[PDB]
Amino acid sequence: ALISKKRKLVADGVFYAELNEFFTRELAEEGYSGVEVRVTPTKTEVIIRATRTQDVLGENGRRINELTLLVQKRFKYA
Amino acid sequence: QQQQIIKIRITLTSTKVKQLENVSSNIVKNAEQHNLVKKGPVRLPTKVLKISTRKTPNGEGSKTWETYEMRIHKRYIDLEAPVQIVKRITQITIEPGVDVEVVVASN
Amino acid sequence: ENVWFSHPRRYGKGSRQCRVCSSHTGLIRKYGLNICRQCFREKANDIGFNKFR
Amino acid sequence: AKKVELDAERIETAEKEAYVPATKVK
Amino acid sequence: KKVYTTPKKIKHKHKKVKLAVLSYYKVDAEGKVTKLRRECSNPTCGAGVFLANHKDRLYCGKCHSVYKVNA
Amino acid sequence: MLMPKEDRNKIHQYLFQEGVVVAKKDFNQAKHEEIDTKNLYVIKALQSLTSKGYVKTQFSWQYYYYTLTEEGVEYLREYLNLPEHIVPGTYIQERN
RNA sequence: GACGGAAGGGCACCACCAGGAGUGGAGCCUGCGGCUUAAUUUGACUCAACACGGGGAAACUCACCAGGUCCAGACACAAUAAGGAUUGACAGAUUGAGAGCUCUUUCUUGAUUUUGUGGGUGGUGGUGCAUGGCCGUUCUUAGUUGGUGGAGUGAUUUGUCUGCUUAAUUGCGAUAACGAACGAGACCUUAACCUACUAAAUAGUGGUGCUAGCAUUUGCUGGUUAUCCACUUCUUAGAGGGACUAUCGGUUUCAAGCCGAUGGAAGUUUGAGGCAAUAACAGGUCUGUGAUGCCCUUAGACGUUCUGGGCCGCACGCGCGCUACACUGACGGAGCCAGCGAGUCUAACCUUGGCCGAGAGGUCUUGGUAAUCUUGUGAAACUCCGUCGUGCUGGGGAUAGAGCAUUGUAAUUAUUGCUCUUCAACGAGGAAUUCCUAGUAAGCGCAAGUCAUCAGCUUGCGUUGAUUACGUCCCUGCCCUUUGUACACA
Ligand SMILES: [Mg+2]
Ligand SMILES: [Mg+2]
Ligand SMILES: [Mg+2]
Ligand SMILES: [Mg+2]
Ligand SMILES: [Mg+2]
Ligand SMILES: [Mg+2]
Ligand SMILES: [Mg+2]
Ligand SMILES: [Mg+2]
Ligand SMILES: [Mg+2]
Ligand SMILES: [Mg+2]
Ligand SMILES: [Mg+2]
Ligand SMILES: [Mg+2]
Ligand SMILES: [Mg+2]
Ligand SMILES: [Mg+2]
Ligand SMILES: [Mg+2]
Ligand SMILES: [Mg+2]
Ligand SMILES: [Mg+2]
Ligand SMILES: [Mg+2]
Ligand SMILES: [Mg+2]
Ligand SMILES: [Mg+2]
Ligand SMILES: [Mg+2]
Ligand SMILES: [Mg+2]
Ligand SMILES: [Mg+2]
Ligand SMILES: [Mg+2]
Ligand SMILES: [Mg+2]
Ligand SMILES: [Mg+2]
Ligand SMILES: [Mg+2]
Ligand SMILES: [Mg+2]
Ligand SMILES: [Mg+2]
Ligand SMILES: [Zn+2]
Ligand SMILES: [Zn+2]
Repeated sequence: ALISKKRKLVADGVFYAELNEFFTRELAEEGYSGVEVRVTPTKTEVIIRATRTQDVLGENGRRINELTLLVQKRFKYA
Repeated sequence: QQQQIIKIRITLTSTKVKQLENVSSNIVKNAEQHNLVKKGPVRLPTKVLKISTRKTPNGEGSKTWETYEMRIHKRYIDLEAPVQIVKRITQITIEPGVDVEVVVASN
Repeated sequence: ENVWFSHPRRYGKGSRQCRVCSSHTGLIRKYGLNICRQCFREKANDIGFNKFR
Repeated sequence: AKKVELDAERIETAEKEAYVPATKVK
Repeated sequence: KKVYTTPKKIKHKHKKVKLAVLSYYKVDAEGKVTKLRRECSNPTCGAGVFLANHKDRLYCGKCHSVYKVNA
Repeated sequence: MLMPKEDRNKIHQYLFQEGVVVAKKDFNQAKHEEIDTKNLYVIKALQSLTSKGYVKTQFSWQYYYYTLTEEGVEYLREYLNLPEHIVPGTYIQERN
């Protein structure tokens, strides 16, 4: 925490960009089409916009469980 | 049996003046809708983040420069309320891309 | 275990790269955004730097 | 489904008799 | 470019000499085993590692370097 | 690559329970986040794991992302000798 | 269609006119050539290469050169091999080196490596004349196209035009065309106008306490991050409003329009930009990219790291600049006024204040993640009173000696700063040549980018603030028709 607002809002923008890249590369055969990130109390949300979501899910939730873990382990989310 | 005053300070910062202002004004009519006492949303001078750069990856050509900007709008609305509303008002009125900040303590 | 393989990268162009492409050359460092100018332009929109004037 | 939860399987198979230790002469 | 300057005498790697390992465990009289090559006193070396015998030198090889024992 | 099996286990183990590894593209880091080894041992171990199948790799902004695969699942099942149907990143946690 | 060293029309301060301020001369700064060199890494050479690659390089950067290491050579097979495939090292020698690099000596390690072939892997290696993408140029331009109809067997043409007007294929008008779309306009952003709307202890006013100084006659001039009250003119930014070249008048096919006058915050597209069709270039960029084809290389490496040097090298040619030649001035006191900005978390950015120091600086503290603190950024030109007096003078500040300090692991080829000294060329610059029409030109600083340290650069910013046009096609450049073609890879 304890950032500047200028540094904050720019930092979030970069955050969007790095995120949108990693999906663009990892969800190409799924018709990935962009994201938005919702920052709430107790949670940060990420809504994948792909045309073939049944492959983004994976067998009762395997693939998104990996993608979260991926996004998790990198940006240091608890 | 609860609910004393706290003298809250809700700061709103964002670069989307339509969603920022919607969250900003809906708050002001979700507080005098139910008779608090306050100081209306205070607009801080919008700051502008400039970035001036040549377009060319290389060096050839006339020296075309190009400057991007990113505008930051930061509001604050001061509320005197109990714990029941402020916690009702922090969960709701979330907006993707409008950073709500709630501080207390006139000290 | 090899005390023969590194030298101070604490400052200057050798310490920093572009967080996208890893180049040290022509880094935009303003606002801690630390991206080279060639990568910035292909990301400026998604970062939230847009063109008004 | 596909149980035993490896993260804790080393904690259930954490029973002893899988080592040996003795040394220290001269 | 300017290929191949090279004044002569290329350099060699290490070899790691064969040295068919220790019978340096002298038994005396069937089968009193007298255990040549005194071992090492550092708790990271559980006395199974021995000390190399150079001149003015008892060296613990298991410590990649550490702890010159002098006798 | 050259490394003691001691460090090989920390990777091979951690890849099995967590199912996914991340690693910044900077050798000389000398200590992975979340693992007990040099960064270099991680990247080249997964690269070895990847080139015989067993895991995919993604790069995207100087950070490898490694995805343990189905055919990989049995290999390190052997290497960790854990029994068939032990685990993976393949658990729906409680109710989430 | 494209092209012409034919004809007729335009348009523009990257064209002239009318001028301004200069450059070209000088000292230095900085780039490019050249030469030099172990190497002085490299791309680019008319406008469209030459303070350009954000290119201000002490290490790093880094590509270059003199040398030293490492494999981070995935995976398949094969060989080797548990009687040991391989790994590592103390001291010495060695070495720039406290590199087990190699070597002596002899422990250590346990199938991770080794050797080989195949396959790959990195590479600021080549190829921008193999590509993507981006960018620059034509373009300070105005062009592109379909529907219904008309002409032609057809490719096509007409629409899309003599003229007029416009910044504009902008329109008026003429008219086998009528009526539309892309592009121009619209749109968007910013700078200007609101005593009207909503308020604000992070903005500020008037009142009042509480309080100081001078006059006293009630006054005048201040202090007091909450002692209170009220307001929103000033500042801030939301929502609106406002302009449409309005009214009137000259001119004109009395058409689009144009010119003057009044009013108006604003009437040069309101000013300044952002966006920007179809098309072309062998324009630039493989040295921004984990964008990429192919070629090369791949362990005495063109991989990479480490040590040191080099990119700064100096008979000289060219380009961008800085500072000047003084009296509209230097200098010394005094007055003393902006705007765009930035600023430190798992950290040492922006710094007030108090001391110490001539100075640079140092030291003790402190406010600030910021309209809150730095900051009223008390900036500079400038304005005021003095000294000097036309003399290379006190103009000028090159070169150079000597000392002190800061940044950094490091300052030698002197990063920067300060002090004393030294006191060059330059007496307004040949042929040439650049930029510009109003808050513009020029003068003047400042913030930001780069940045540990270094701006004589750049992107923006405000401050002081003119002269002369308000025209034309003569010079140059480009568009447009007409016209010729045996060109169409034009
Ligand atoms: Mg304003
Ligand atoms: Mg003239
Ligand atoms: Mg002249
Ligand atoms: Mg070339
Ligand atoms: Mg070097
Ligand atoms: Mg090494
Ligand atoms: Mg091989
Ligand atoms: Mg081969
Ligand atoms: Mg490459
Ligand atoms: Mg080309
Ligand atoms: Mg190209
Ligand atoms: Mg003009
Ligand atoms: Mg017909
Ligand atoms: Mg025509
Ligand atoms: Mg007002
Ligand atoms: Mg008037
Ligand atoms: Mg070419
Ligand atoms: Mg490229
Ligand atoms: Mg150079
Ligand atoms: Mg002087
Ligand atoms: Mg003066
Ligand atoms: Mg002193
Ligand atoms: Mg503090
Ligand atoms: Mg003199
Ligand atoms: Mg003159
Ligand atoms: Mg600076
Ligand atoms: Mg420069
Ligand atoms: Mg004109
Ligand atoms: Mg013809
Ligand atoms: Zn980059
Ligand atoms: Zn030992």
